[PDB]
Amino acid sequence: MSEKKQPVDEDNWDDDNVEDDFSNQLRAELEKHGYKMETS
Amino acid sequence: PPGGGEQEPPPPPAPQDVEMKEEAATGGGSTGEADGKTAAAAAEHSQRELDTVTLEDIKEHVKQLEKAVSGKEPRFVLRALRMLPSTSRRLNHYVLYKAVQGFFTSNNATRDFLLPFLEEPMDTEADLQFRPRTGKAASTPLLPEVEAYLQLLVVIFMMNSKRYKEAQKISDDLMQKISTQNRRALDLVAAKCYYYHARVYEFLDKLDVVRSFLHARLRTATLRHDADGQATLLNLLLRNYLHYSLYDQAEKLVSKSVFPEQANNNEWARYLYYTGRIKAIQLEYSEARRTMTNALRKAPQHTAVGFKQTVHKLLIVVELLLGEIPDRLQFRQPSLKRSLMPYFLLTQAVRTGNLAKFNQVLDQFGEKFQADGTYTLIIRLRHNVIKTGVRMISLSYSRISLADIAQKLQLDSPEDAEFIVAKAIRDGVIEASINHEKGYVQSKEMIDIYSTREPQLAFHQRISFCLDIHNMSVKAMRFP
Amino acid sequence: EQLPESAYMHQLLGLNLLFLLSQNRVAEFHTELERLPAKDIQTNVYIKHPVSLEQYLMEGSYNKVFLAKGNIPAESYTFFIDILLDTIRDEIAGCIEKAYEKILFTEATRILFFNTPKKMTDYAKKRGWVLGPNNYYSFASQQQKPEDTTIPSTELAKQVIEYARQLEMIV
Amino acid sequence: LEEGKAGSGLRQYYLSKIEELQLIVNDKSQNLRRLQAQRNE
Amino acid sequence: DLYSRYKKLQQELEFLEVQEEYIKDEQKNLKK
Amino acid sequence: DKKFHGILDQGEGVLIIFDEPPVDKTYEAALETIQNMSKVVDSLYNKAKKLT
Amino acid sequence: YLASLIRSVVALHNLINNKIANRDAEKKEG
Amino acid sequence: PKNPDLRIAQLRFLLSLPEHRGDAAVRDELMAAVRDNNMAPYYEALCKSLDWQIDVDLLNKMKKANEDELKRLDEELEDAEKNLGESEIRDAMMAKAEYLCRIGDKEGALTAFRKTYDKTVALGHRLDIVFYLLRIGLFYMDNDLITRNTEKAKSLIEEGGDWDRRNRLKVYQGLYCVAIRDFKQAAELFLDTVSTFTSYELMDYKTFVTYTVYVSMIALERPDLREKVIKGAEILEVLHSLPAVRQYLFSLYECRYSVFFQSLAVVEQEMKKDWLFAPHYRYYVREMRIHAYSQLLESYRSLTLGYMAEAFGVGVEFIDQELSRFIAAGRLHCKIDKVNEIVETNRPDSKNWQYQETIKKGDLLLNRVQKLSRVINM
Repeated sequence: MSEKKQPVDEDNWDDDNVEDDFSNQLRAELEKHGYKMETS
Repeated sequence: PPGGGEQEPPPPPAPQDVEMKEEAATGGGSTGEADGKTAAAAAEHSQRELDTVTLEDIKEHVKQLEKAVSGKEPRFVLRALRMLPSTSRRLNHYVLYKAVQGFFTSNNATRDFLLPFLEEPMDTEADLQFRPRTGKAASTPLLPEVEAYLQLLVVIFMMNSKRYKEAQKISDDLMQKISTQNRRALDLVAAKCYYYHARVYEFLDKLDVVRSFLHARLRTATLRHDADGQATLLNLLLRNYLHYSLYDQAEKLVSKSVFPEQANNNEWARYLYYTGRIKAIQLEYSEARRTMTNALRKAPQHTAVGFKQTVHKLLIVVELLLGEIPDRLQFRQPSLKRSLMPYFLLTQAVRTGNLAKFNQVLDQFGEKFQADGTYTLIIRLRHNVIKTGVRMISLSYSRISLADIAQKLQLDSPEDAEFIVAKAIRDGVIEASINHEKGYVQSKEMIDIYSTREPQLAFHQRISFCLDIHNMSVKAMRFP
Repeated sequence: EQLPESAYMHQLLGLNLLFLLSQNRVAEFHTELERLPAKDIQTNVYIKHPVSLEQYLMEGSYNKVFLAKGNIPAESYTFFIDILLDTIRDEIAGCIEKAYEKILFTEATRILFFNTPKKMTDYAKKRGWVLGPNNYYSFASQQQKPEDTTIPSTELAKQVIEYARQLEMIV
Repeated sequence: LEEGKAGSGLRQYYLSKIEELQLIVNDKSQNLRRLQAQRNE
Repeated sequence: DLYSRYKKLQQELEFLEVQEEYIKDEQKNLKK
Repeated sequence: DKKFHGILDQGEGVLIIFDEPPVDKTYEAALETIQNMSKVVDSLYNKAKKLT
Repeated sequence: YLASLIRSVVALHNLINNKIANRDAEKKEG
Repeated sequence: PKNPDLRIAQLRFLLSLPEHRGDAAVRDELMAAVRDNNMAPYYEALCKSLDWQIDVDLLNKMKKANEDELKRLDEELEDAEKNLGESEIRDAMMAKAEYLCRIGDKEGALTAFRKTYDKTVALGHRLDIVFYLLRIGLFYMDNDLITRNTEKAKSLIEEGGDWDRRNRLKVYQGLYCVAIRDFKQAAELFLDTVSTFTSYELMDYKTFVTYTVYVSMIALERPDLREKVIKGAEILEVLHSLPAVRQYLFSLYECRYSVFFQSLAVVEQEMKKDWLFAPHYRYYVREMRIHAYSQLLESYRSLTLGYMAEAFGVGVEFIDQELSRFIAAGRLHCKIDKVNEIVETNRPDSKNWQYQETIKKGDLLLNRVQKLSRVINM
């Protein structure tokens, strides 16, 4: 404005929530998905 | 030396053009606006005055120094002089100094020279009509002067400027009082100046007595004359009272009123931000979520700069305690992202059902939360993380074992497995029925009531809001 | 704010804080700690016990608090932790049901402590509720069985009354 | 006078507050009289 | 002087007060 | 193939048929909001032209 | 939903056309 | 006159994301930099890649020879504009002018485009200009100006009717729908299939086979999935050419759950290296999961996860947390009994999900119009 308080101090986002779920969980993932095969 | 020597002359006349005609056309226009119409107010040059103050506050302010245009501080504060027919000759004197600065070098007098200068409106004897024009001609050098921040010996001149402004305030309270109209143009200035009071007092000492003065002013506005002033005074109160314990929480309920009409526009919404943090301390989110969201949607268009981003920093806090939170990178700003990185990892681990993931973020990133004073949420948010985990596991599993559920949520023992669910049922978190023999926990999915109650409750907000859009459209449509 | 440091400054806030918690004041608790938020976490164990008590009150506890109620410095919190005792014990009875199908005898005796107290007999009165042999029951049933059938149809018509009124206010 | 010169400040404030309130009611009457001019058109 | 105008400024208050009833009634009959 | 509606069971060897045919009432609203997207988007051009 | 659908459209045509016909018509007169 | 620059966009995406490729990815890029005299495109890559050593005179004599080649046409126009004709001058300069801006940046192109838009009286060269906007829209990944001229070209095209350029645009909207996330519109616009065959602006046709088949496995339902590949003759041969891609289709219809990890493995490695899929690939991973889980859980009303270990080899807790997170997302509701190793279906989703889309989109829409409503005024 700049008056008063402030001088004192589809889209891809909806799916980017789920991507954030993929970031902290199960990586992507390829390698682990391929490593779980020979474990048992 | 030749290059810079020839680059010194061009700059100073650029302000000496615009800044000379700026408050002469705005102040001199508001001079005739103050004699009549005077409806409301309006005084549209008061809004133009907001634009002009913000105009110099980017470029060029007042000074410096600069050893060129620093003579404008005594220039405009001299020569009222005195009555309107005598002011023509003085308006010409303002232009004679242009030839003085064009022929010889410009004279710089500031700092200790400002003491008689600020007392020259009292020496001229007098303006004599417009206290706000003298308050503007005295403040306009003083307001950007705070940008020096030299802190040595000129801050007591800012105290002398509050004293001289208090003289102009005694003249503001005694004179007029019947269709004042000088007060309504001065309430913007009493606002800005009181915010500059707290600005200067933040660099030295908090103001305990100036709040006695401020509250004298505050309560004395009601009922005699309050237009736009008290809405700002309440925010002055709230601003340092939110930083300084205590009781100020329930102080707002006895102040309201509201206070209507909401002014100035966004200036009211930020008030909703201050009271949003306040009402968050009472842990009521439903009242807090609306006041937070309204703050952001009621504030256009920026820039600047970071406070509009900080109000959003605290916006999603109450929603994180709610348990229902949208992903916050839709509001992501290139200047904001870099600031909330640690904070963003916080909400990232909050929405998850892992408790250890959440306890790591407080350890590593608590150092940033110390500066924001946001630890008030970090104790009460744990309740929401456990409630989130149990909600997930409730809908995602038909029948769950209480002993085997503790390993995933690091619940660590069988006994609290019963406790979380006990309060979950008590708060209506889960409808499942639990049998204690081994024990086990079974859950059931009930519906069909569903769209009976929930959509009609929303419709009550939807339709009322749509007819309000109709009323607000009719209001602005009938003006022509 | 410049005064000689008081050795009691720490827990004297925790006496009124634990009493305030016995009164169940949610808004005053958090605004009490608003004076020194970073200092109460880093030091003052006397204040770190009530905030751990709040952490344990969102659990809730019940049992974790019973493990922390054995060891308190305290001091003078004896008079307050007795009030905290009773105000928790009635909450065992309130929060166990609704809604649990059944709970075995000695299993509830593990939370009531003692051996064969008369508090569980007084609970057999207060709750009522049921007293069964070597077991207990939430009958009947879970409880009162809300339907609610034609009861909500009255307010379902009523809400639409004023809703149509809002349509007529446009008009 | 204290009765008075400053008590007539509240007294005449009733004039300015009635004229301000009436300036709102007169804005509500002006914008509504445009209705009658238009409906008569 | 002071009390004179004090009693002079509620006149248009009441005049426009009945003017509200005026405009409100007239537009309703004008719709018919 | 959707030409047949129901559900089976491997353990008990039980096929169960269930059907709730009509989808029309939602199509009503869904195909509306989908177009109202471009409605609001089209309003941003006028709202941007009047302001600046 | 249809209600709120057209409510915004009414406000659309009314506010857009009127605010333009207000300030842009007054600026040429004075 | 596009693929030499389009593959440069391919190599810039190949260099940008992975920092582990320091050899074959810079070599082919310099191989295309020494030719066509690309000047401005490699500055942005010079900041990220190495600064050498020396470029300087090697590319300075080439940009000065490009400016002599530029000034010889700029010196040909005023001798050409002395004489006069219809388009014979202004059209002679624009083609090489957009090639001269092909050397660098957007400038000479953006001026040449608005220049020639007032020249051509037909859509022939107009849409060619549009194609230039699309190729540059891929290089600078700027979707602003490619959504406009396309909308304007569809009106001049269908006034009206076309063959080659129409089926071309059908692929273009597929490239934009795959750049962003649109699964149904991409496969719908990909219905032309082999009718566009090999094209320079359509780059490799063999890879077009793969791109068009990767979208058909999501938004296309199983009856319609085999309806496109089995009934469509033109698409049946191209899949027979590549046994790896064909494996995924016929294994998907075969319902075998052992191969899906191995087949999606290859699909995921190709998803990473290829561009535009970086944002969208992580959604695809779970997409195919729920698409296999659909046909899986629809067959039996009661199922045990120990049976799923046989098809998955061997999931125990893996699919436990997996399916749990699919349920929490409202994706294919199914009730699983924990520690009892039982899964239940249900779900008669035609009740709640029928009515749930209304509230999900309604809230976002009306919250948009709330902001627009408070904008006016102030």
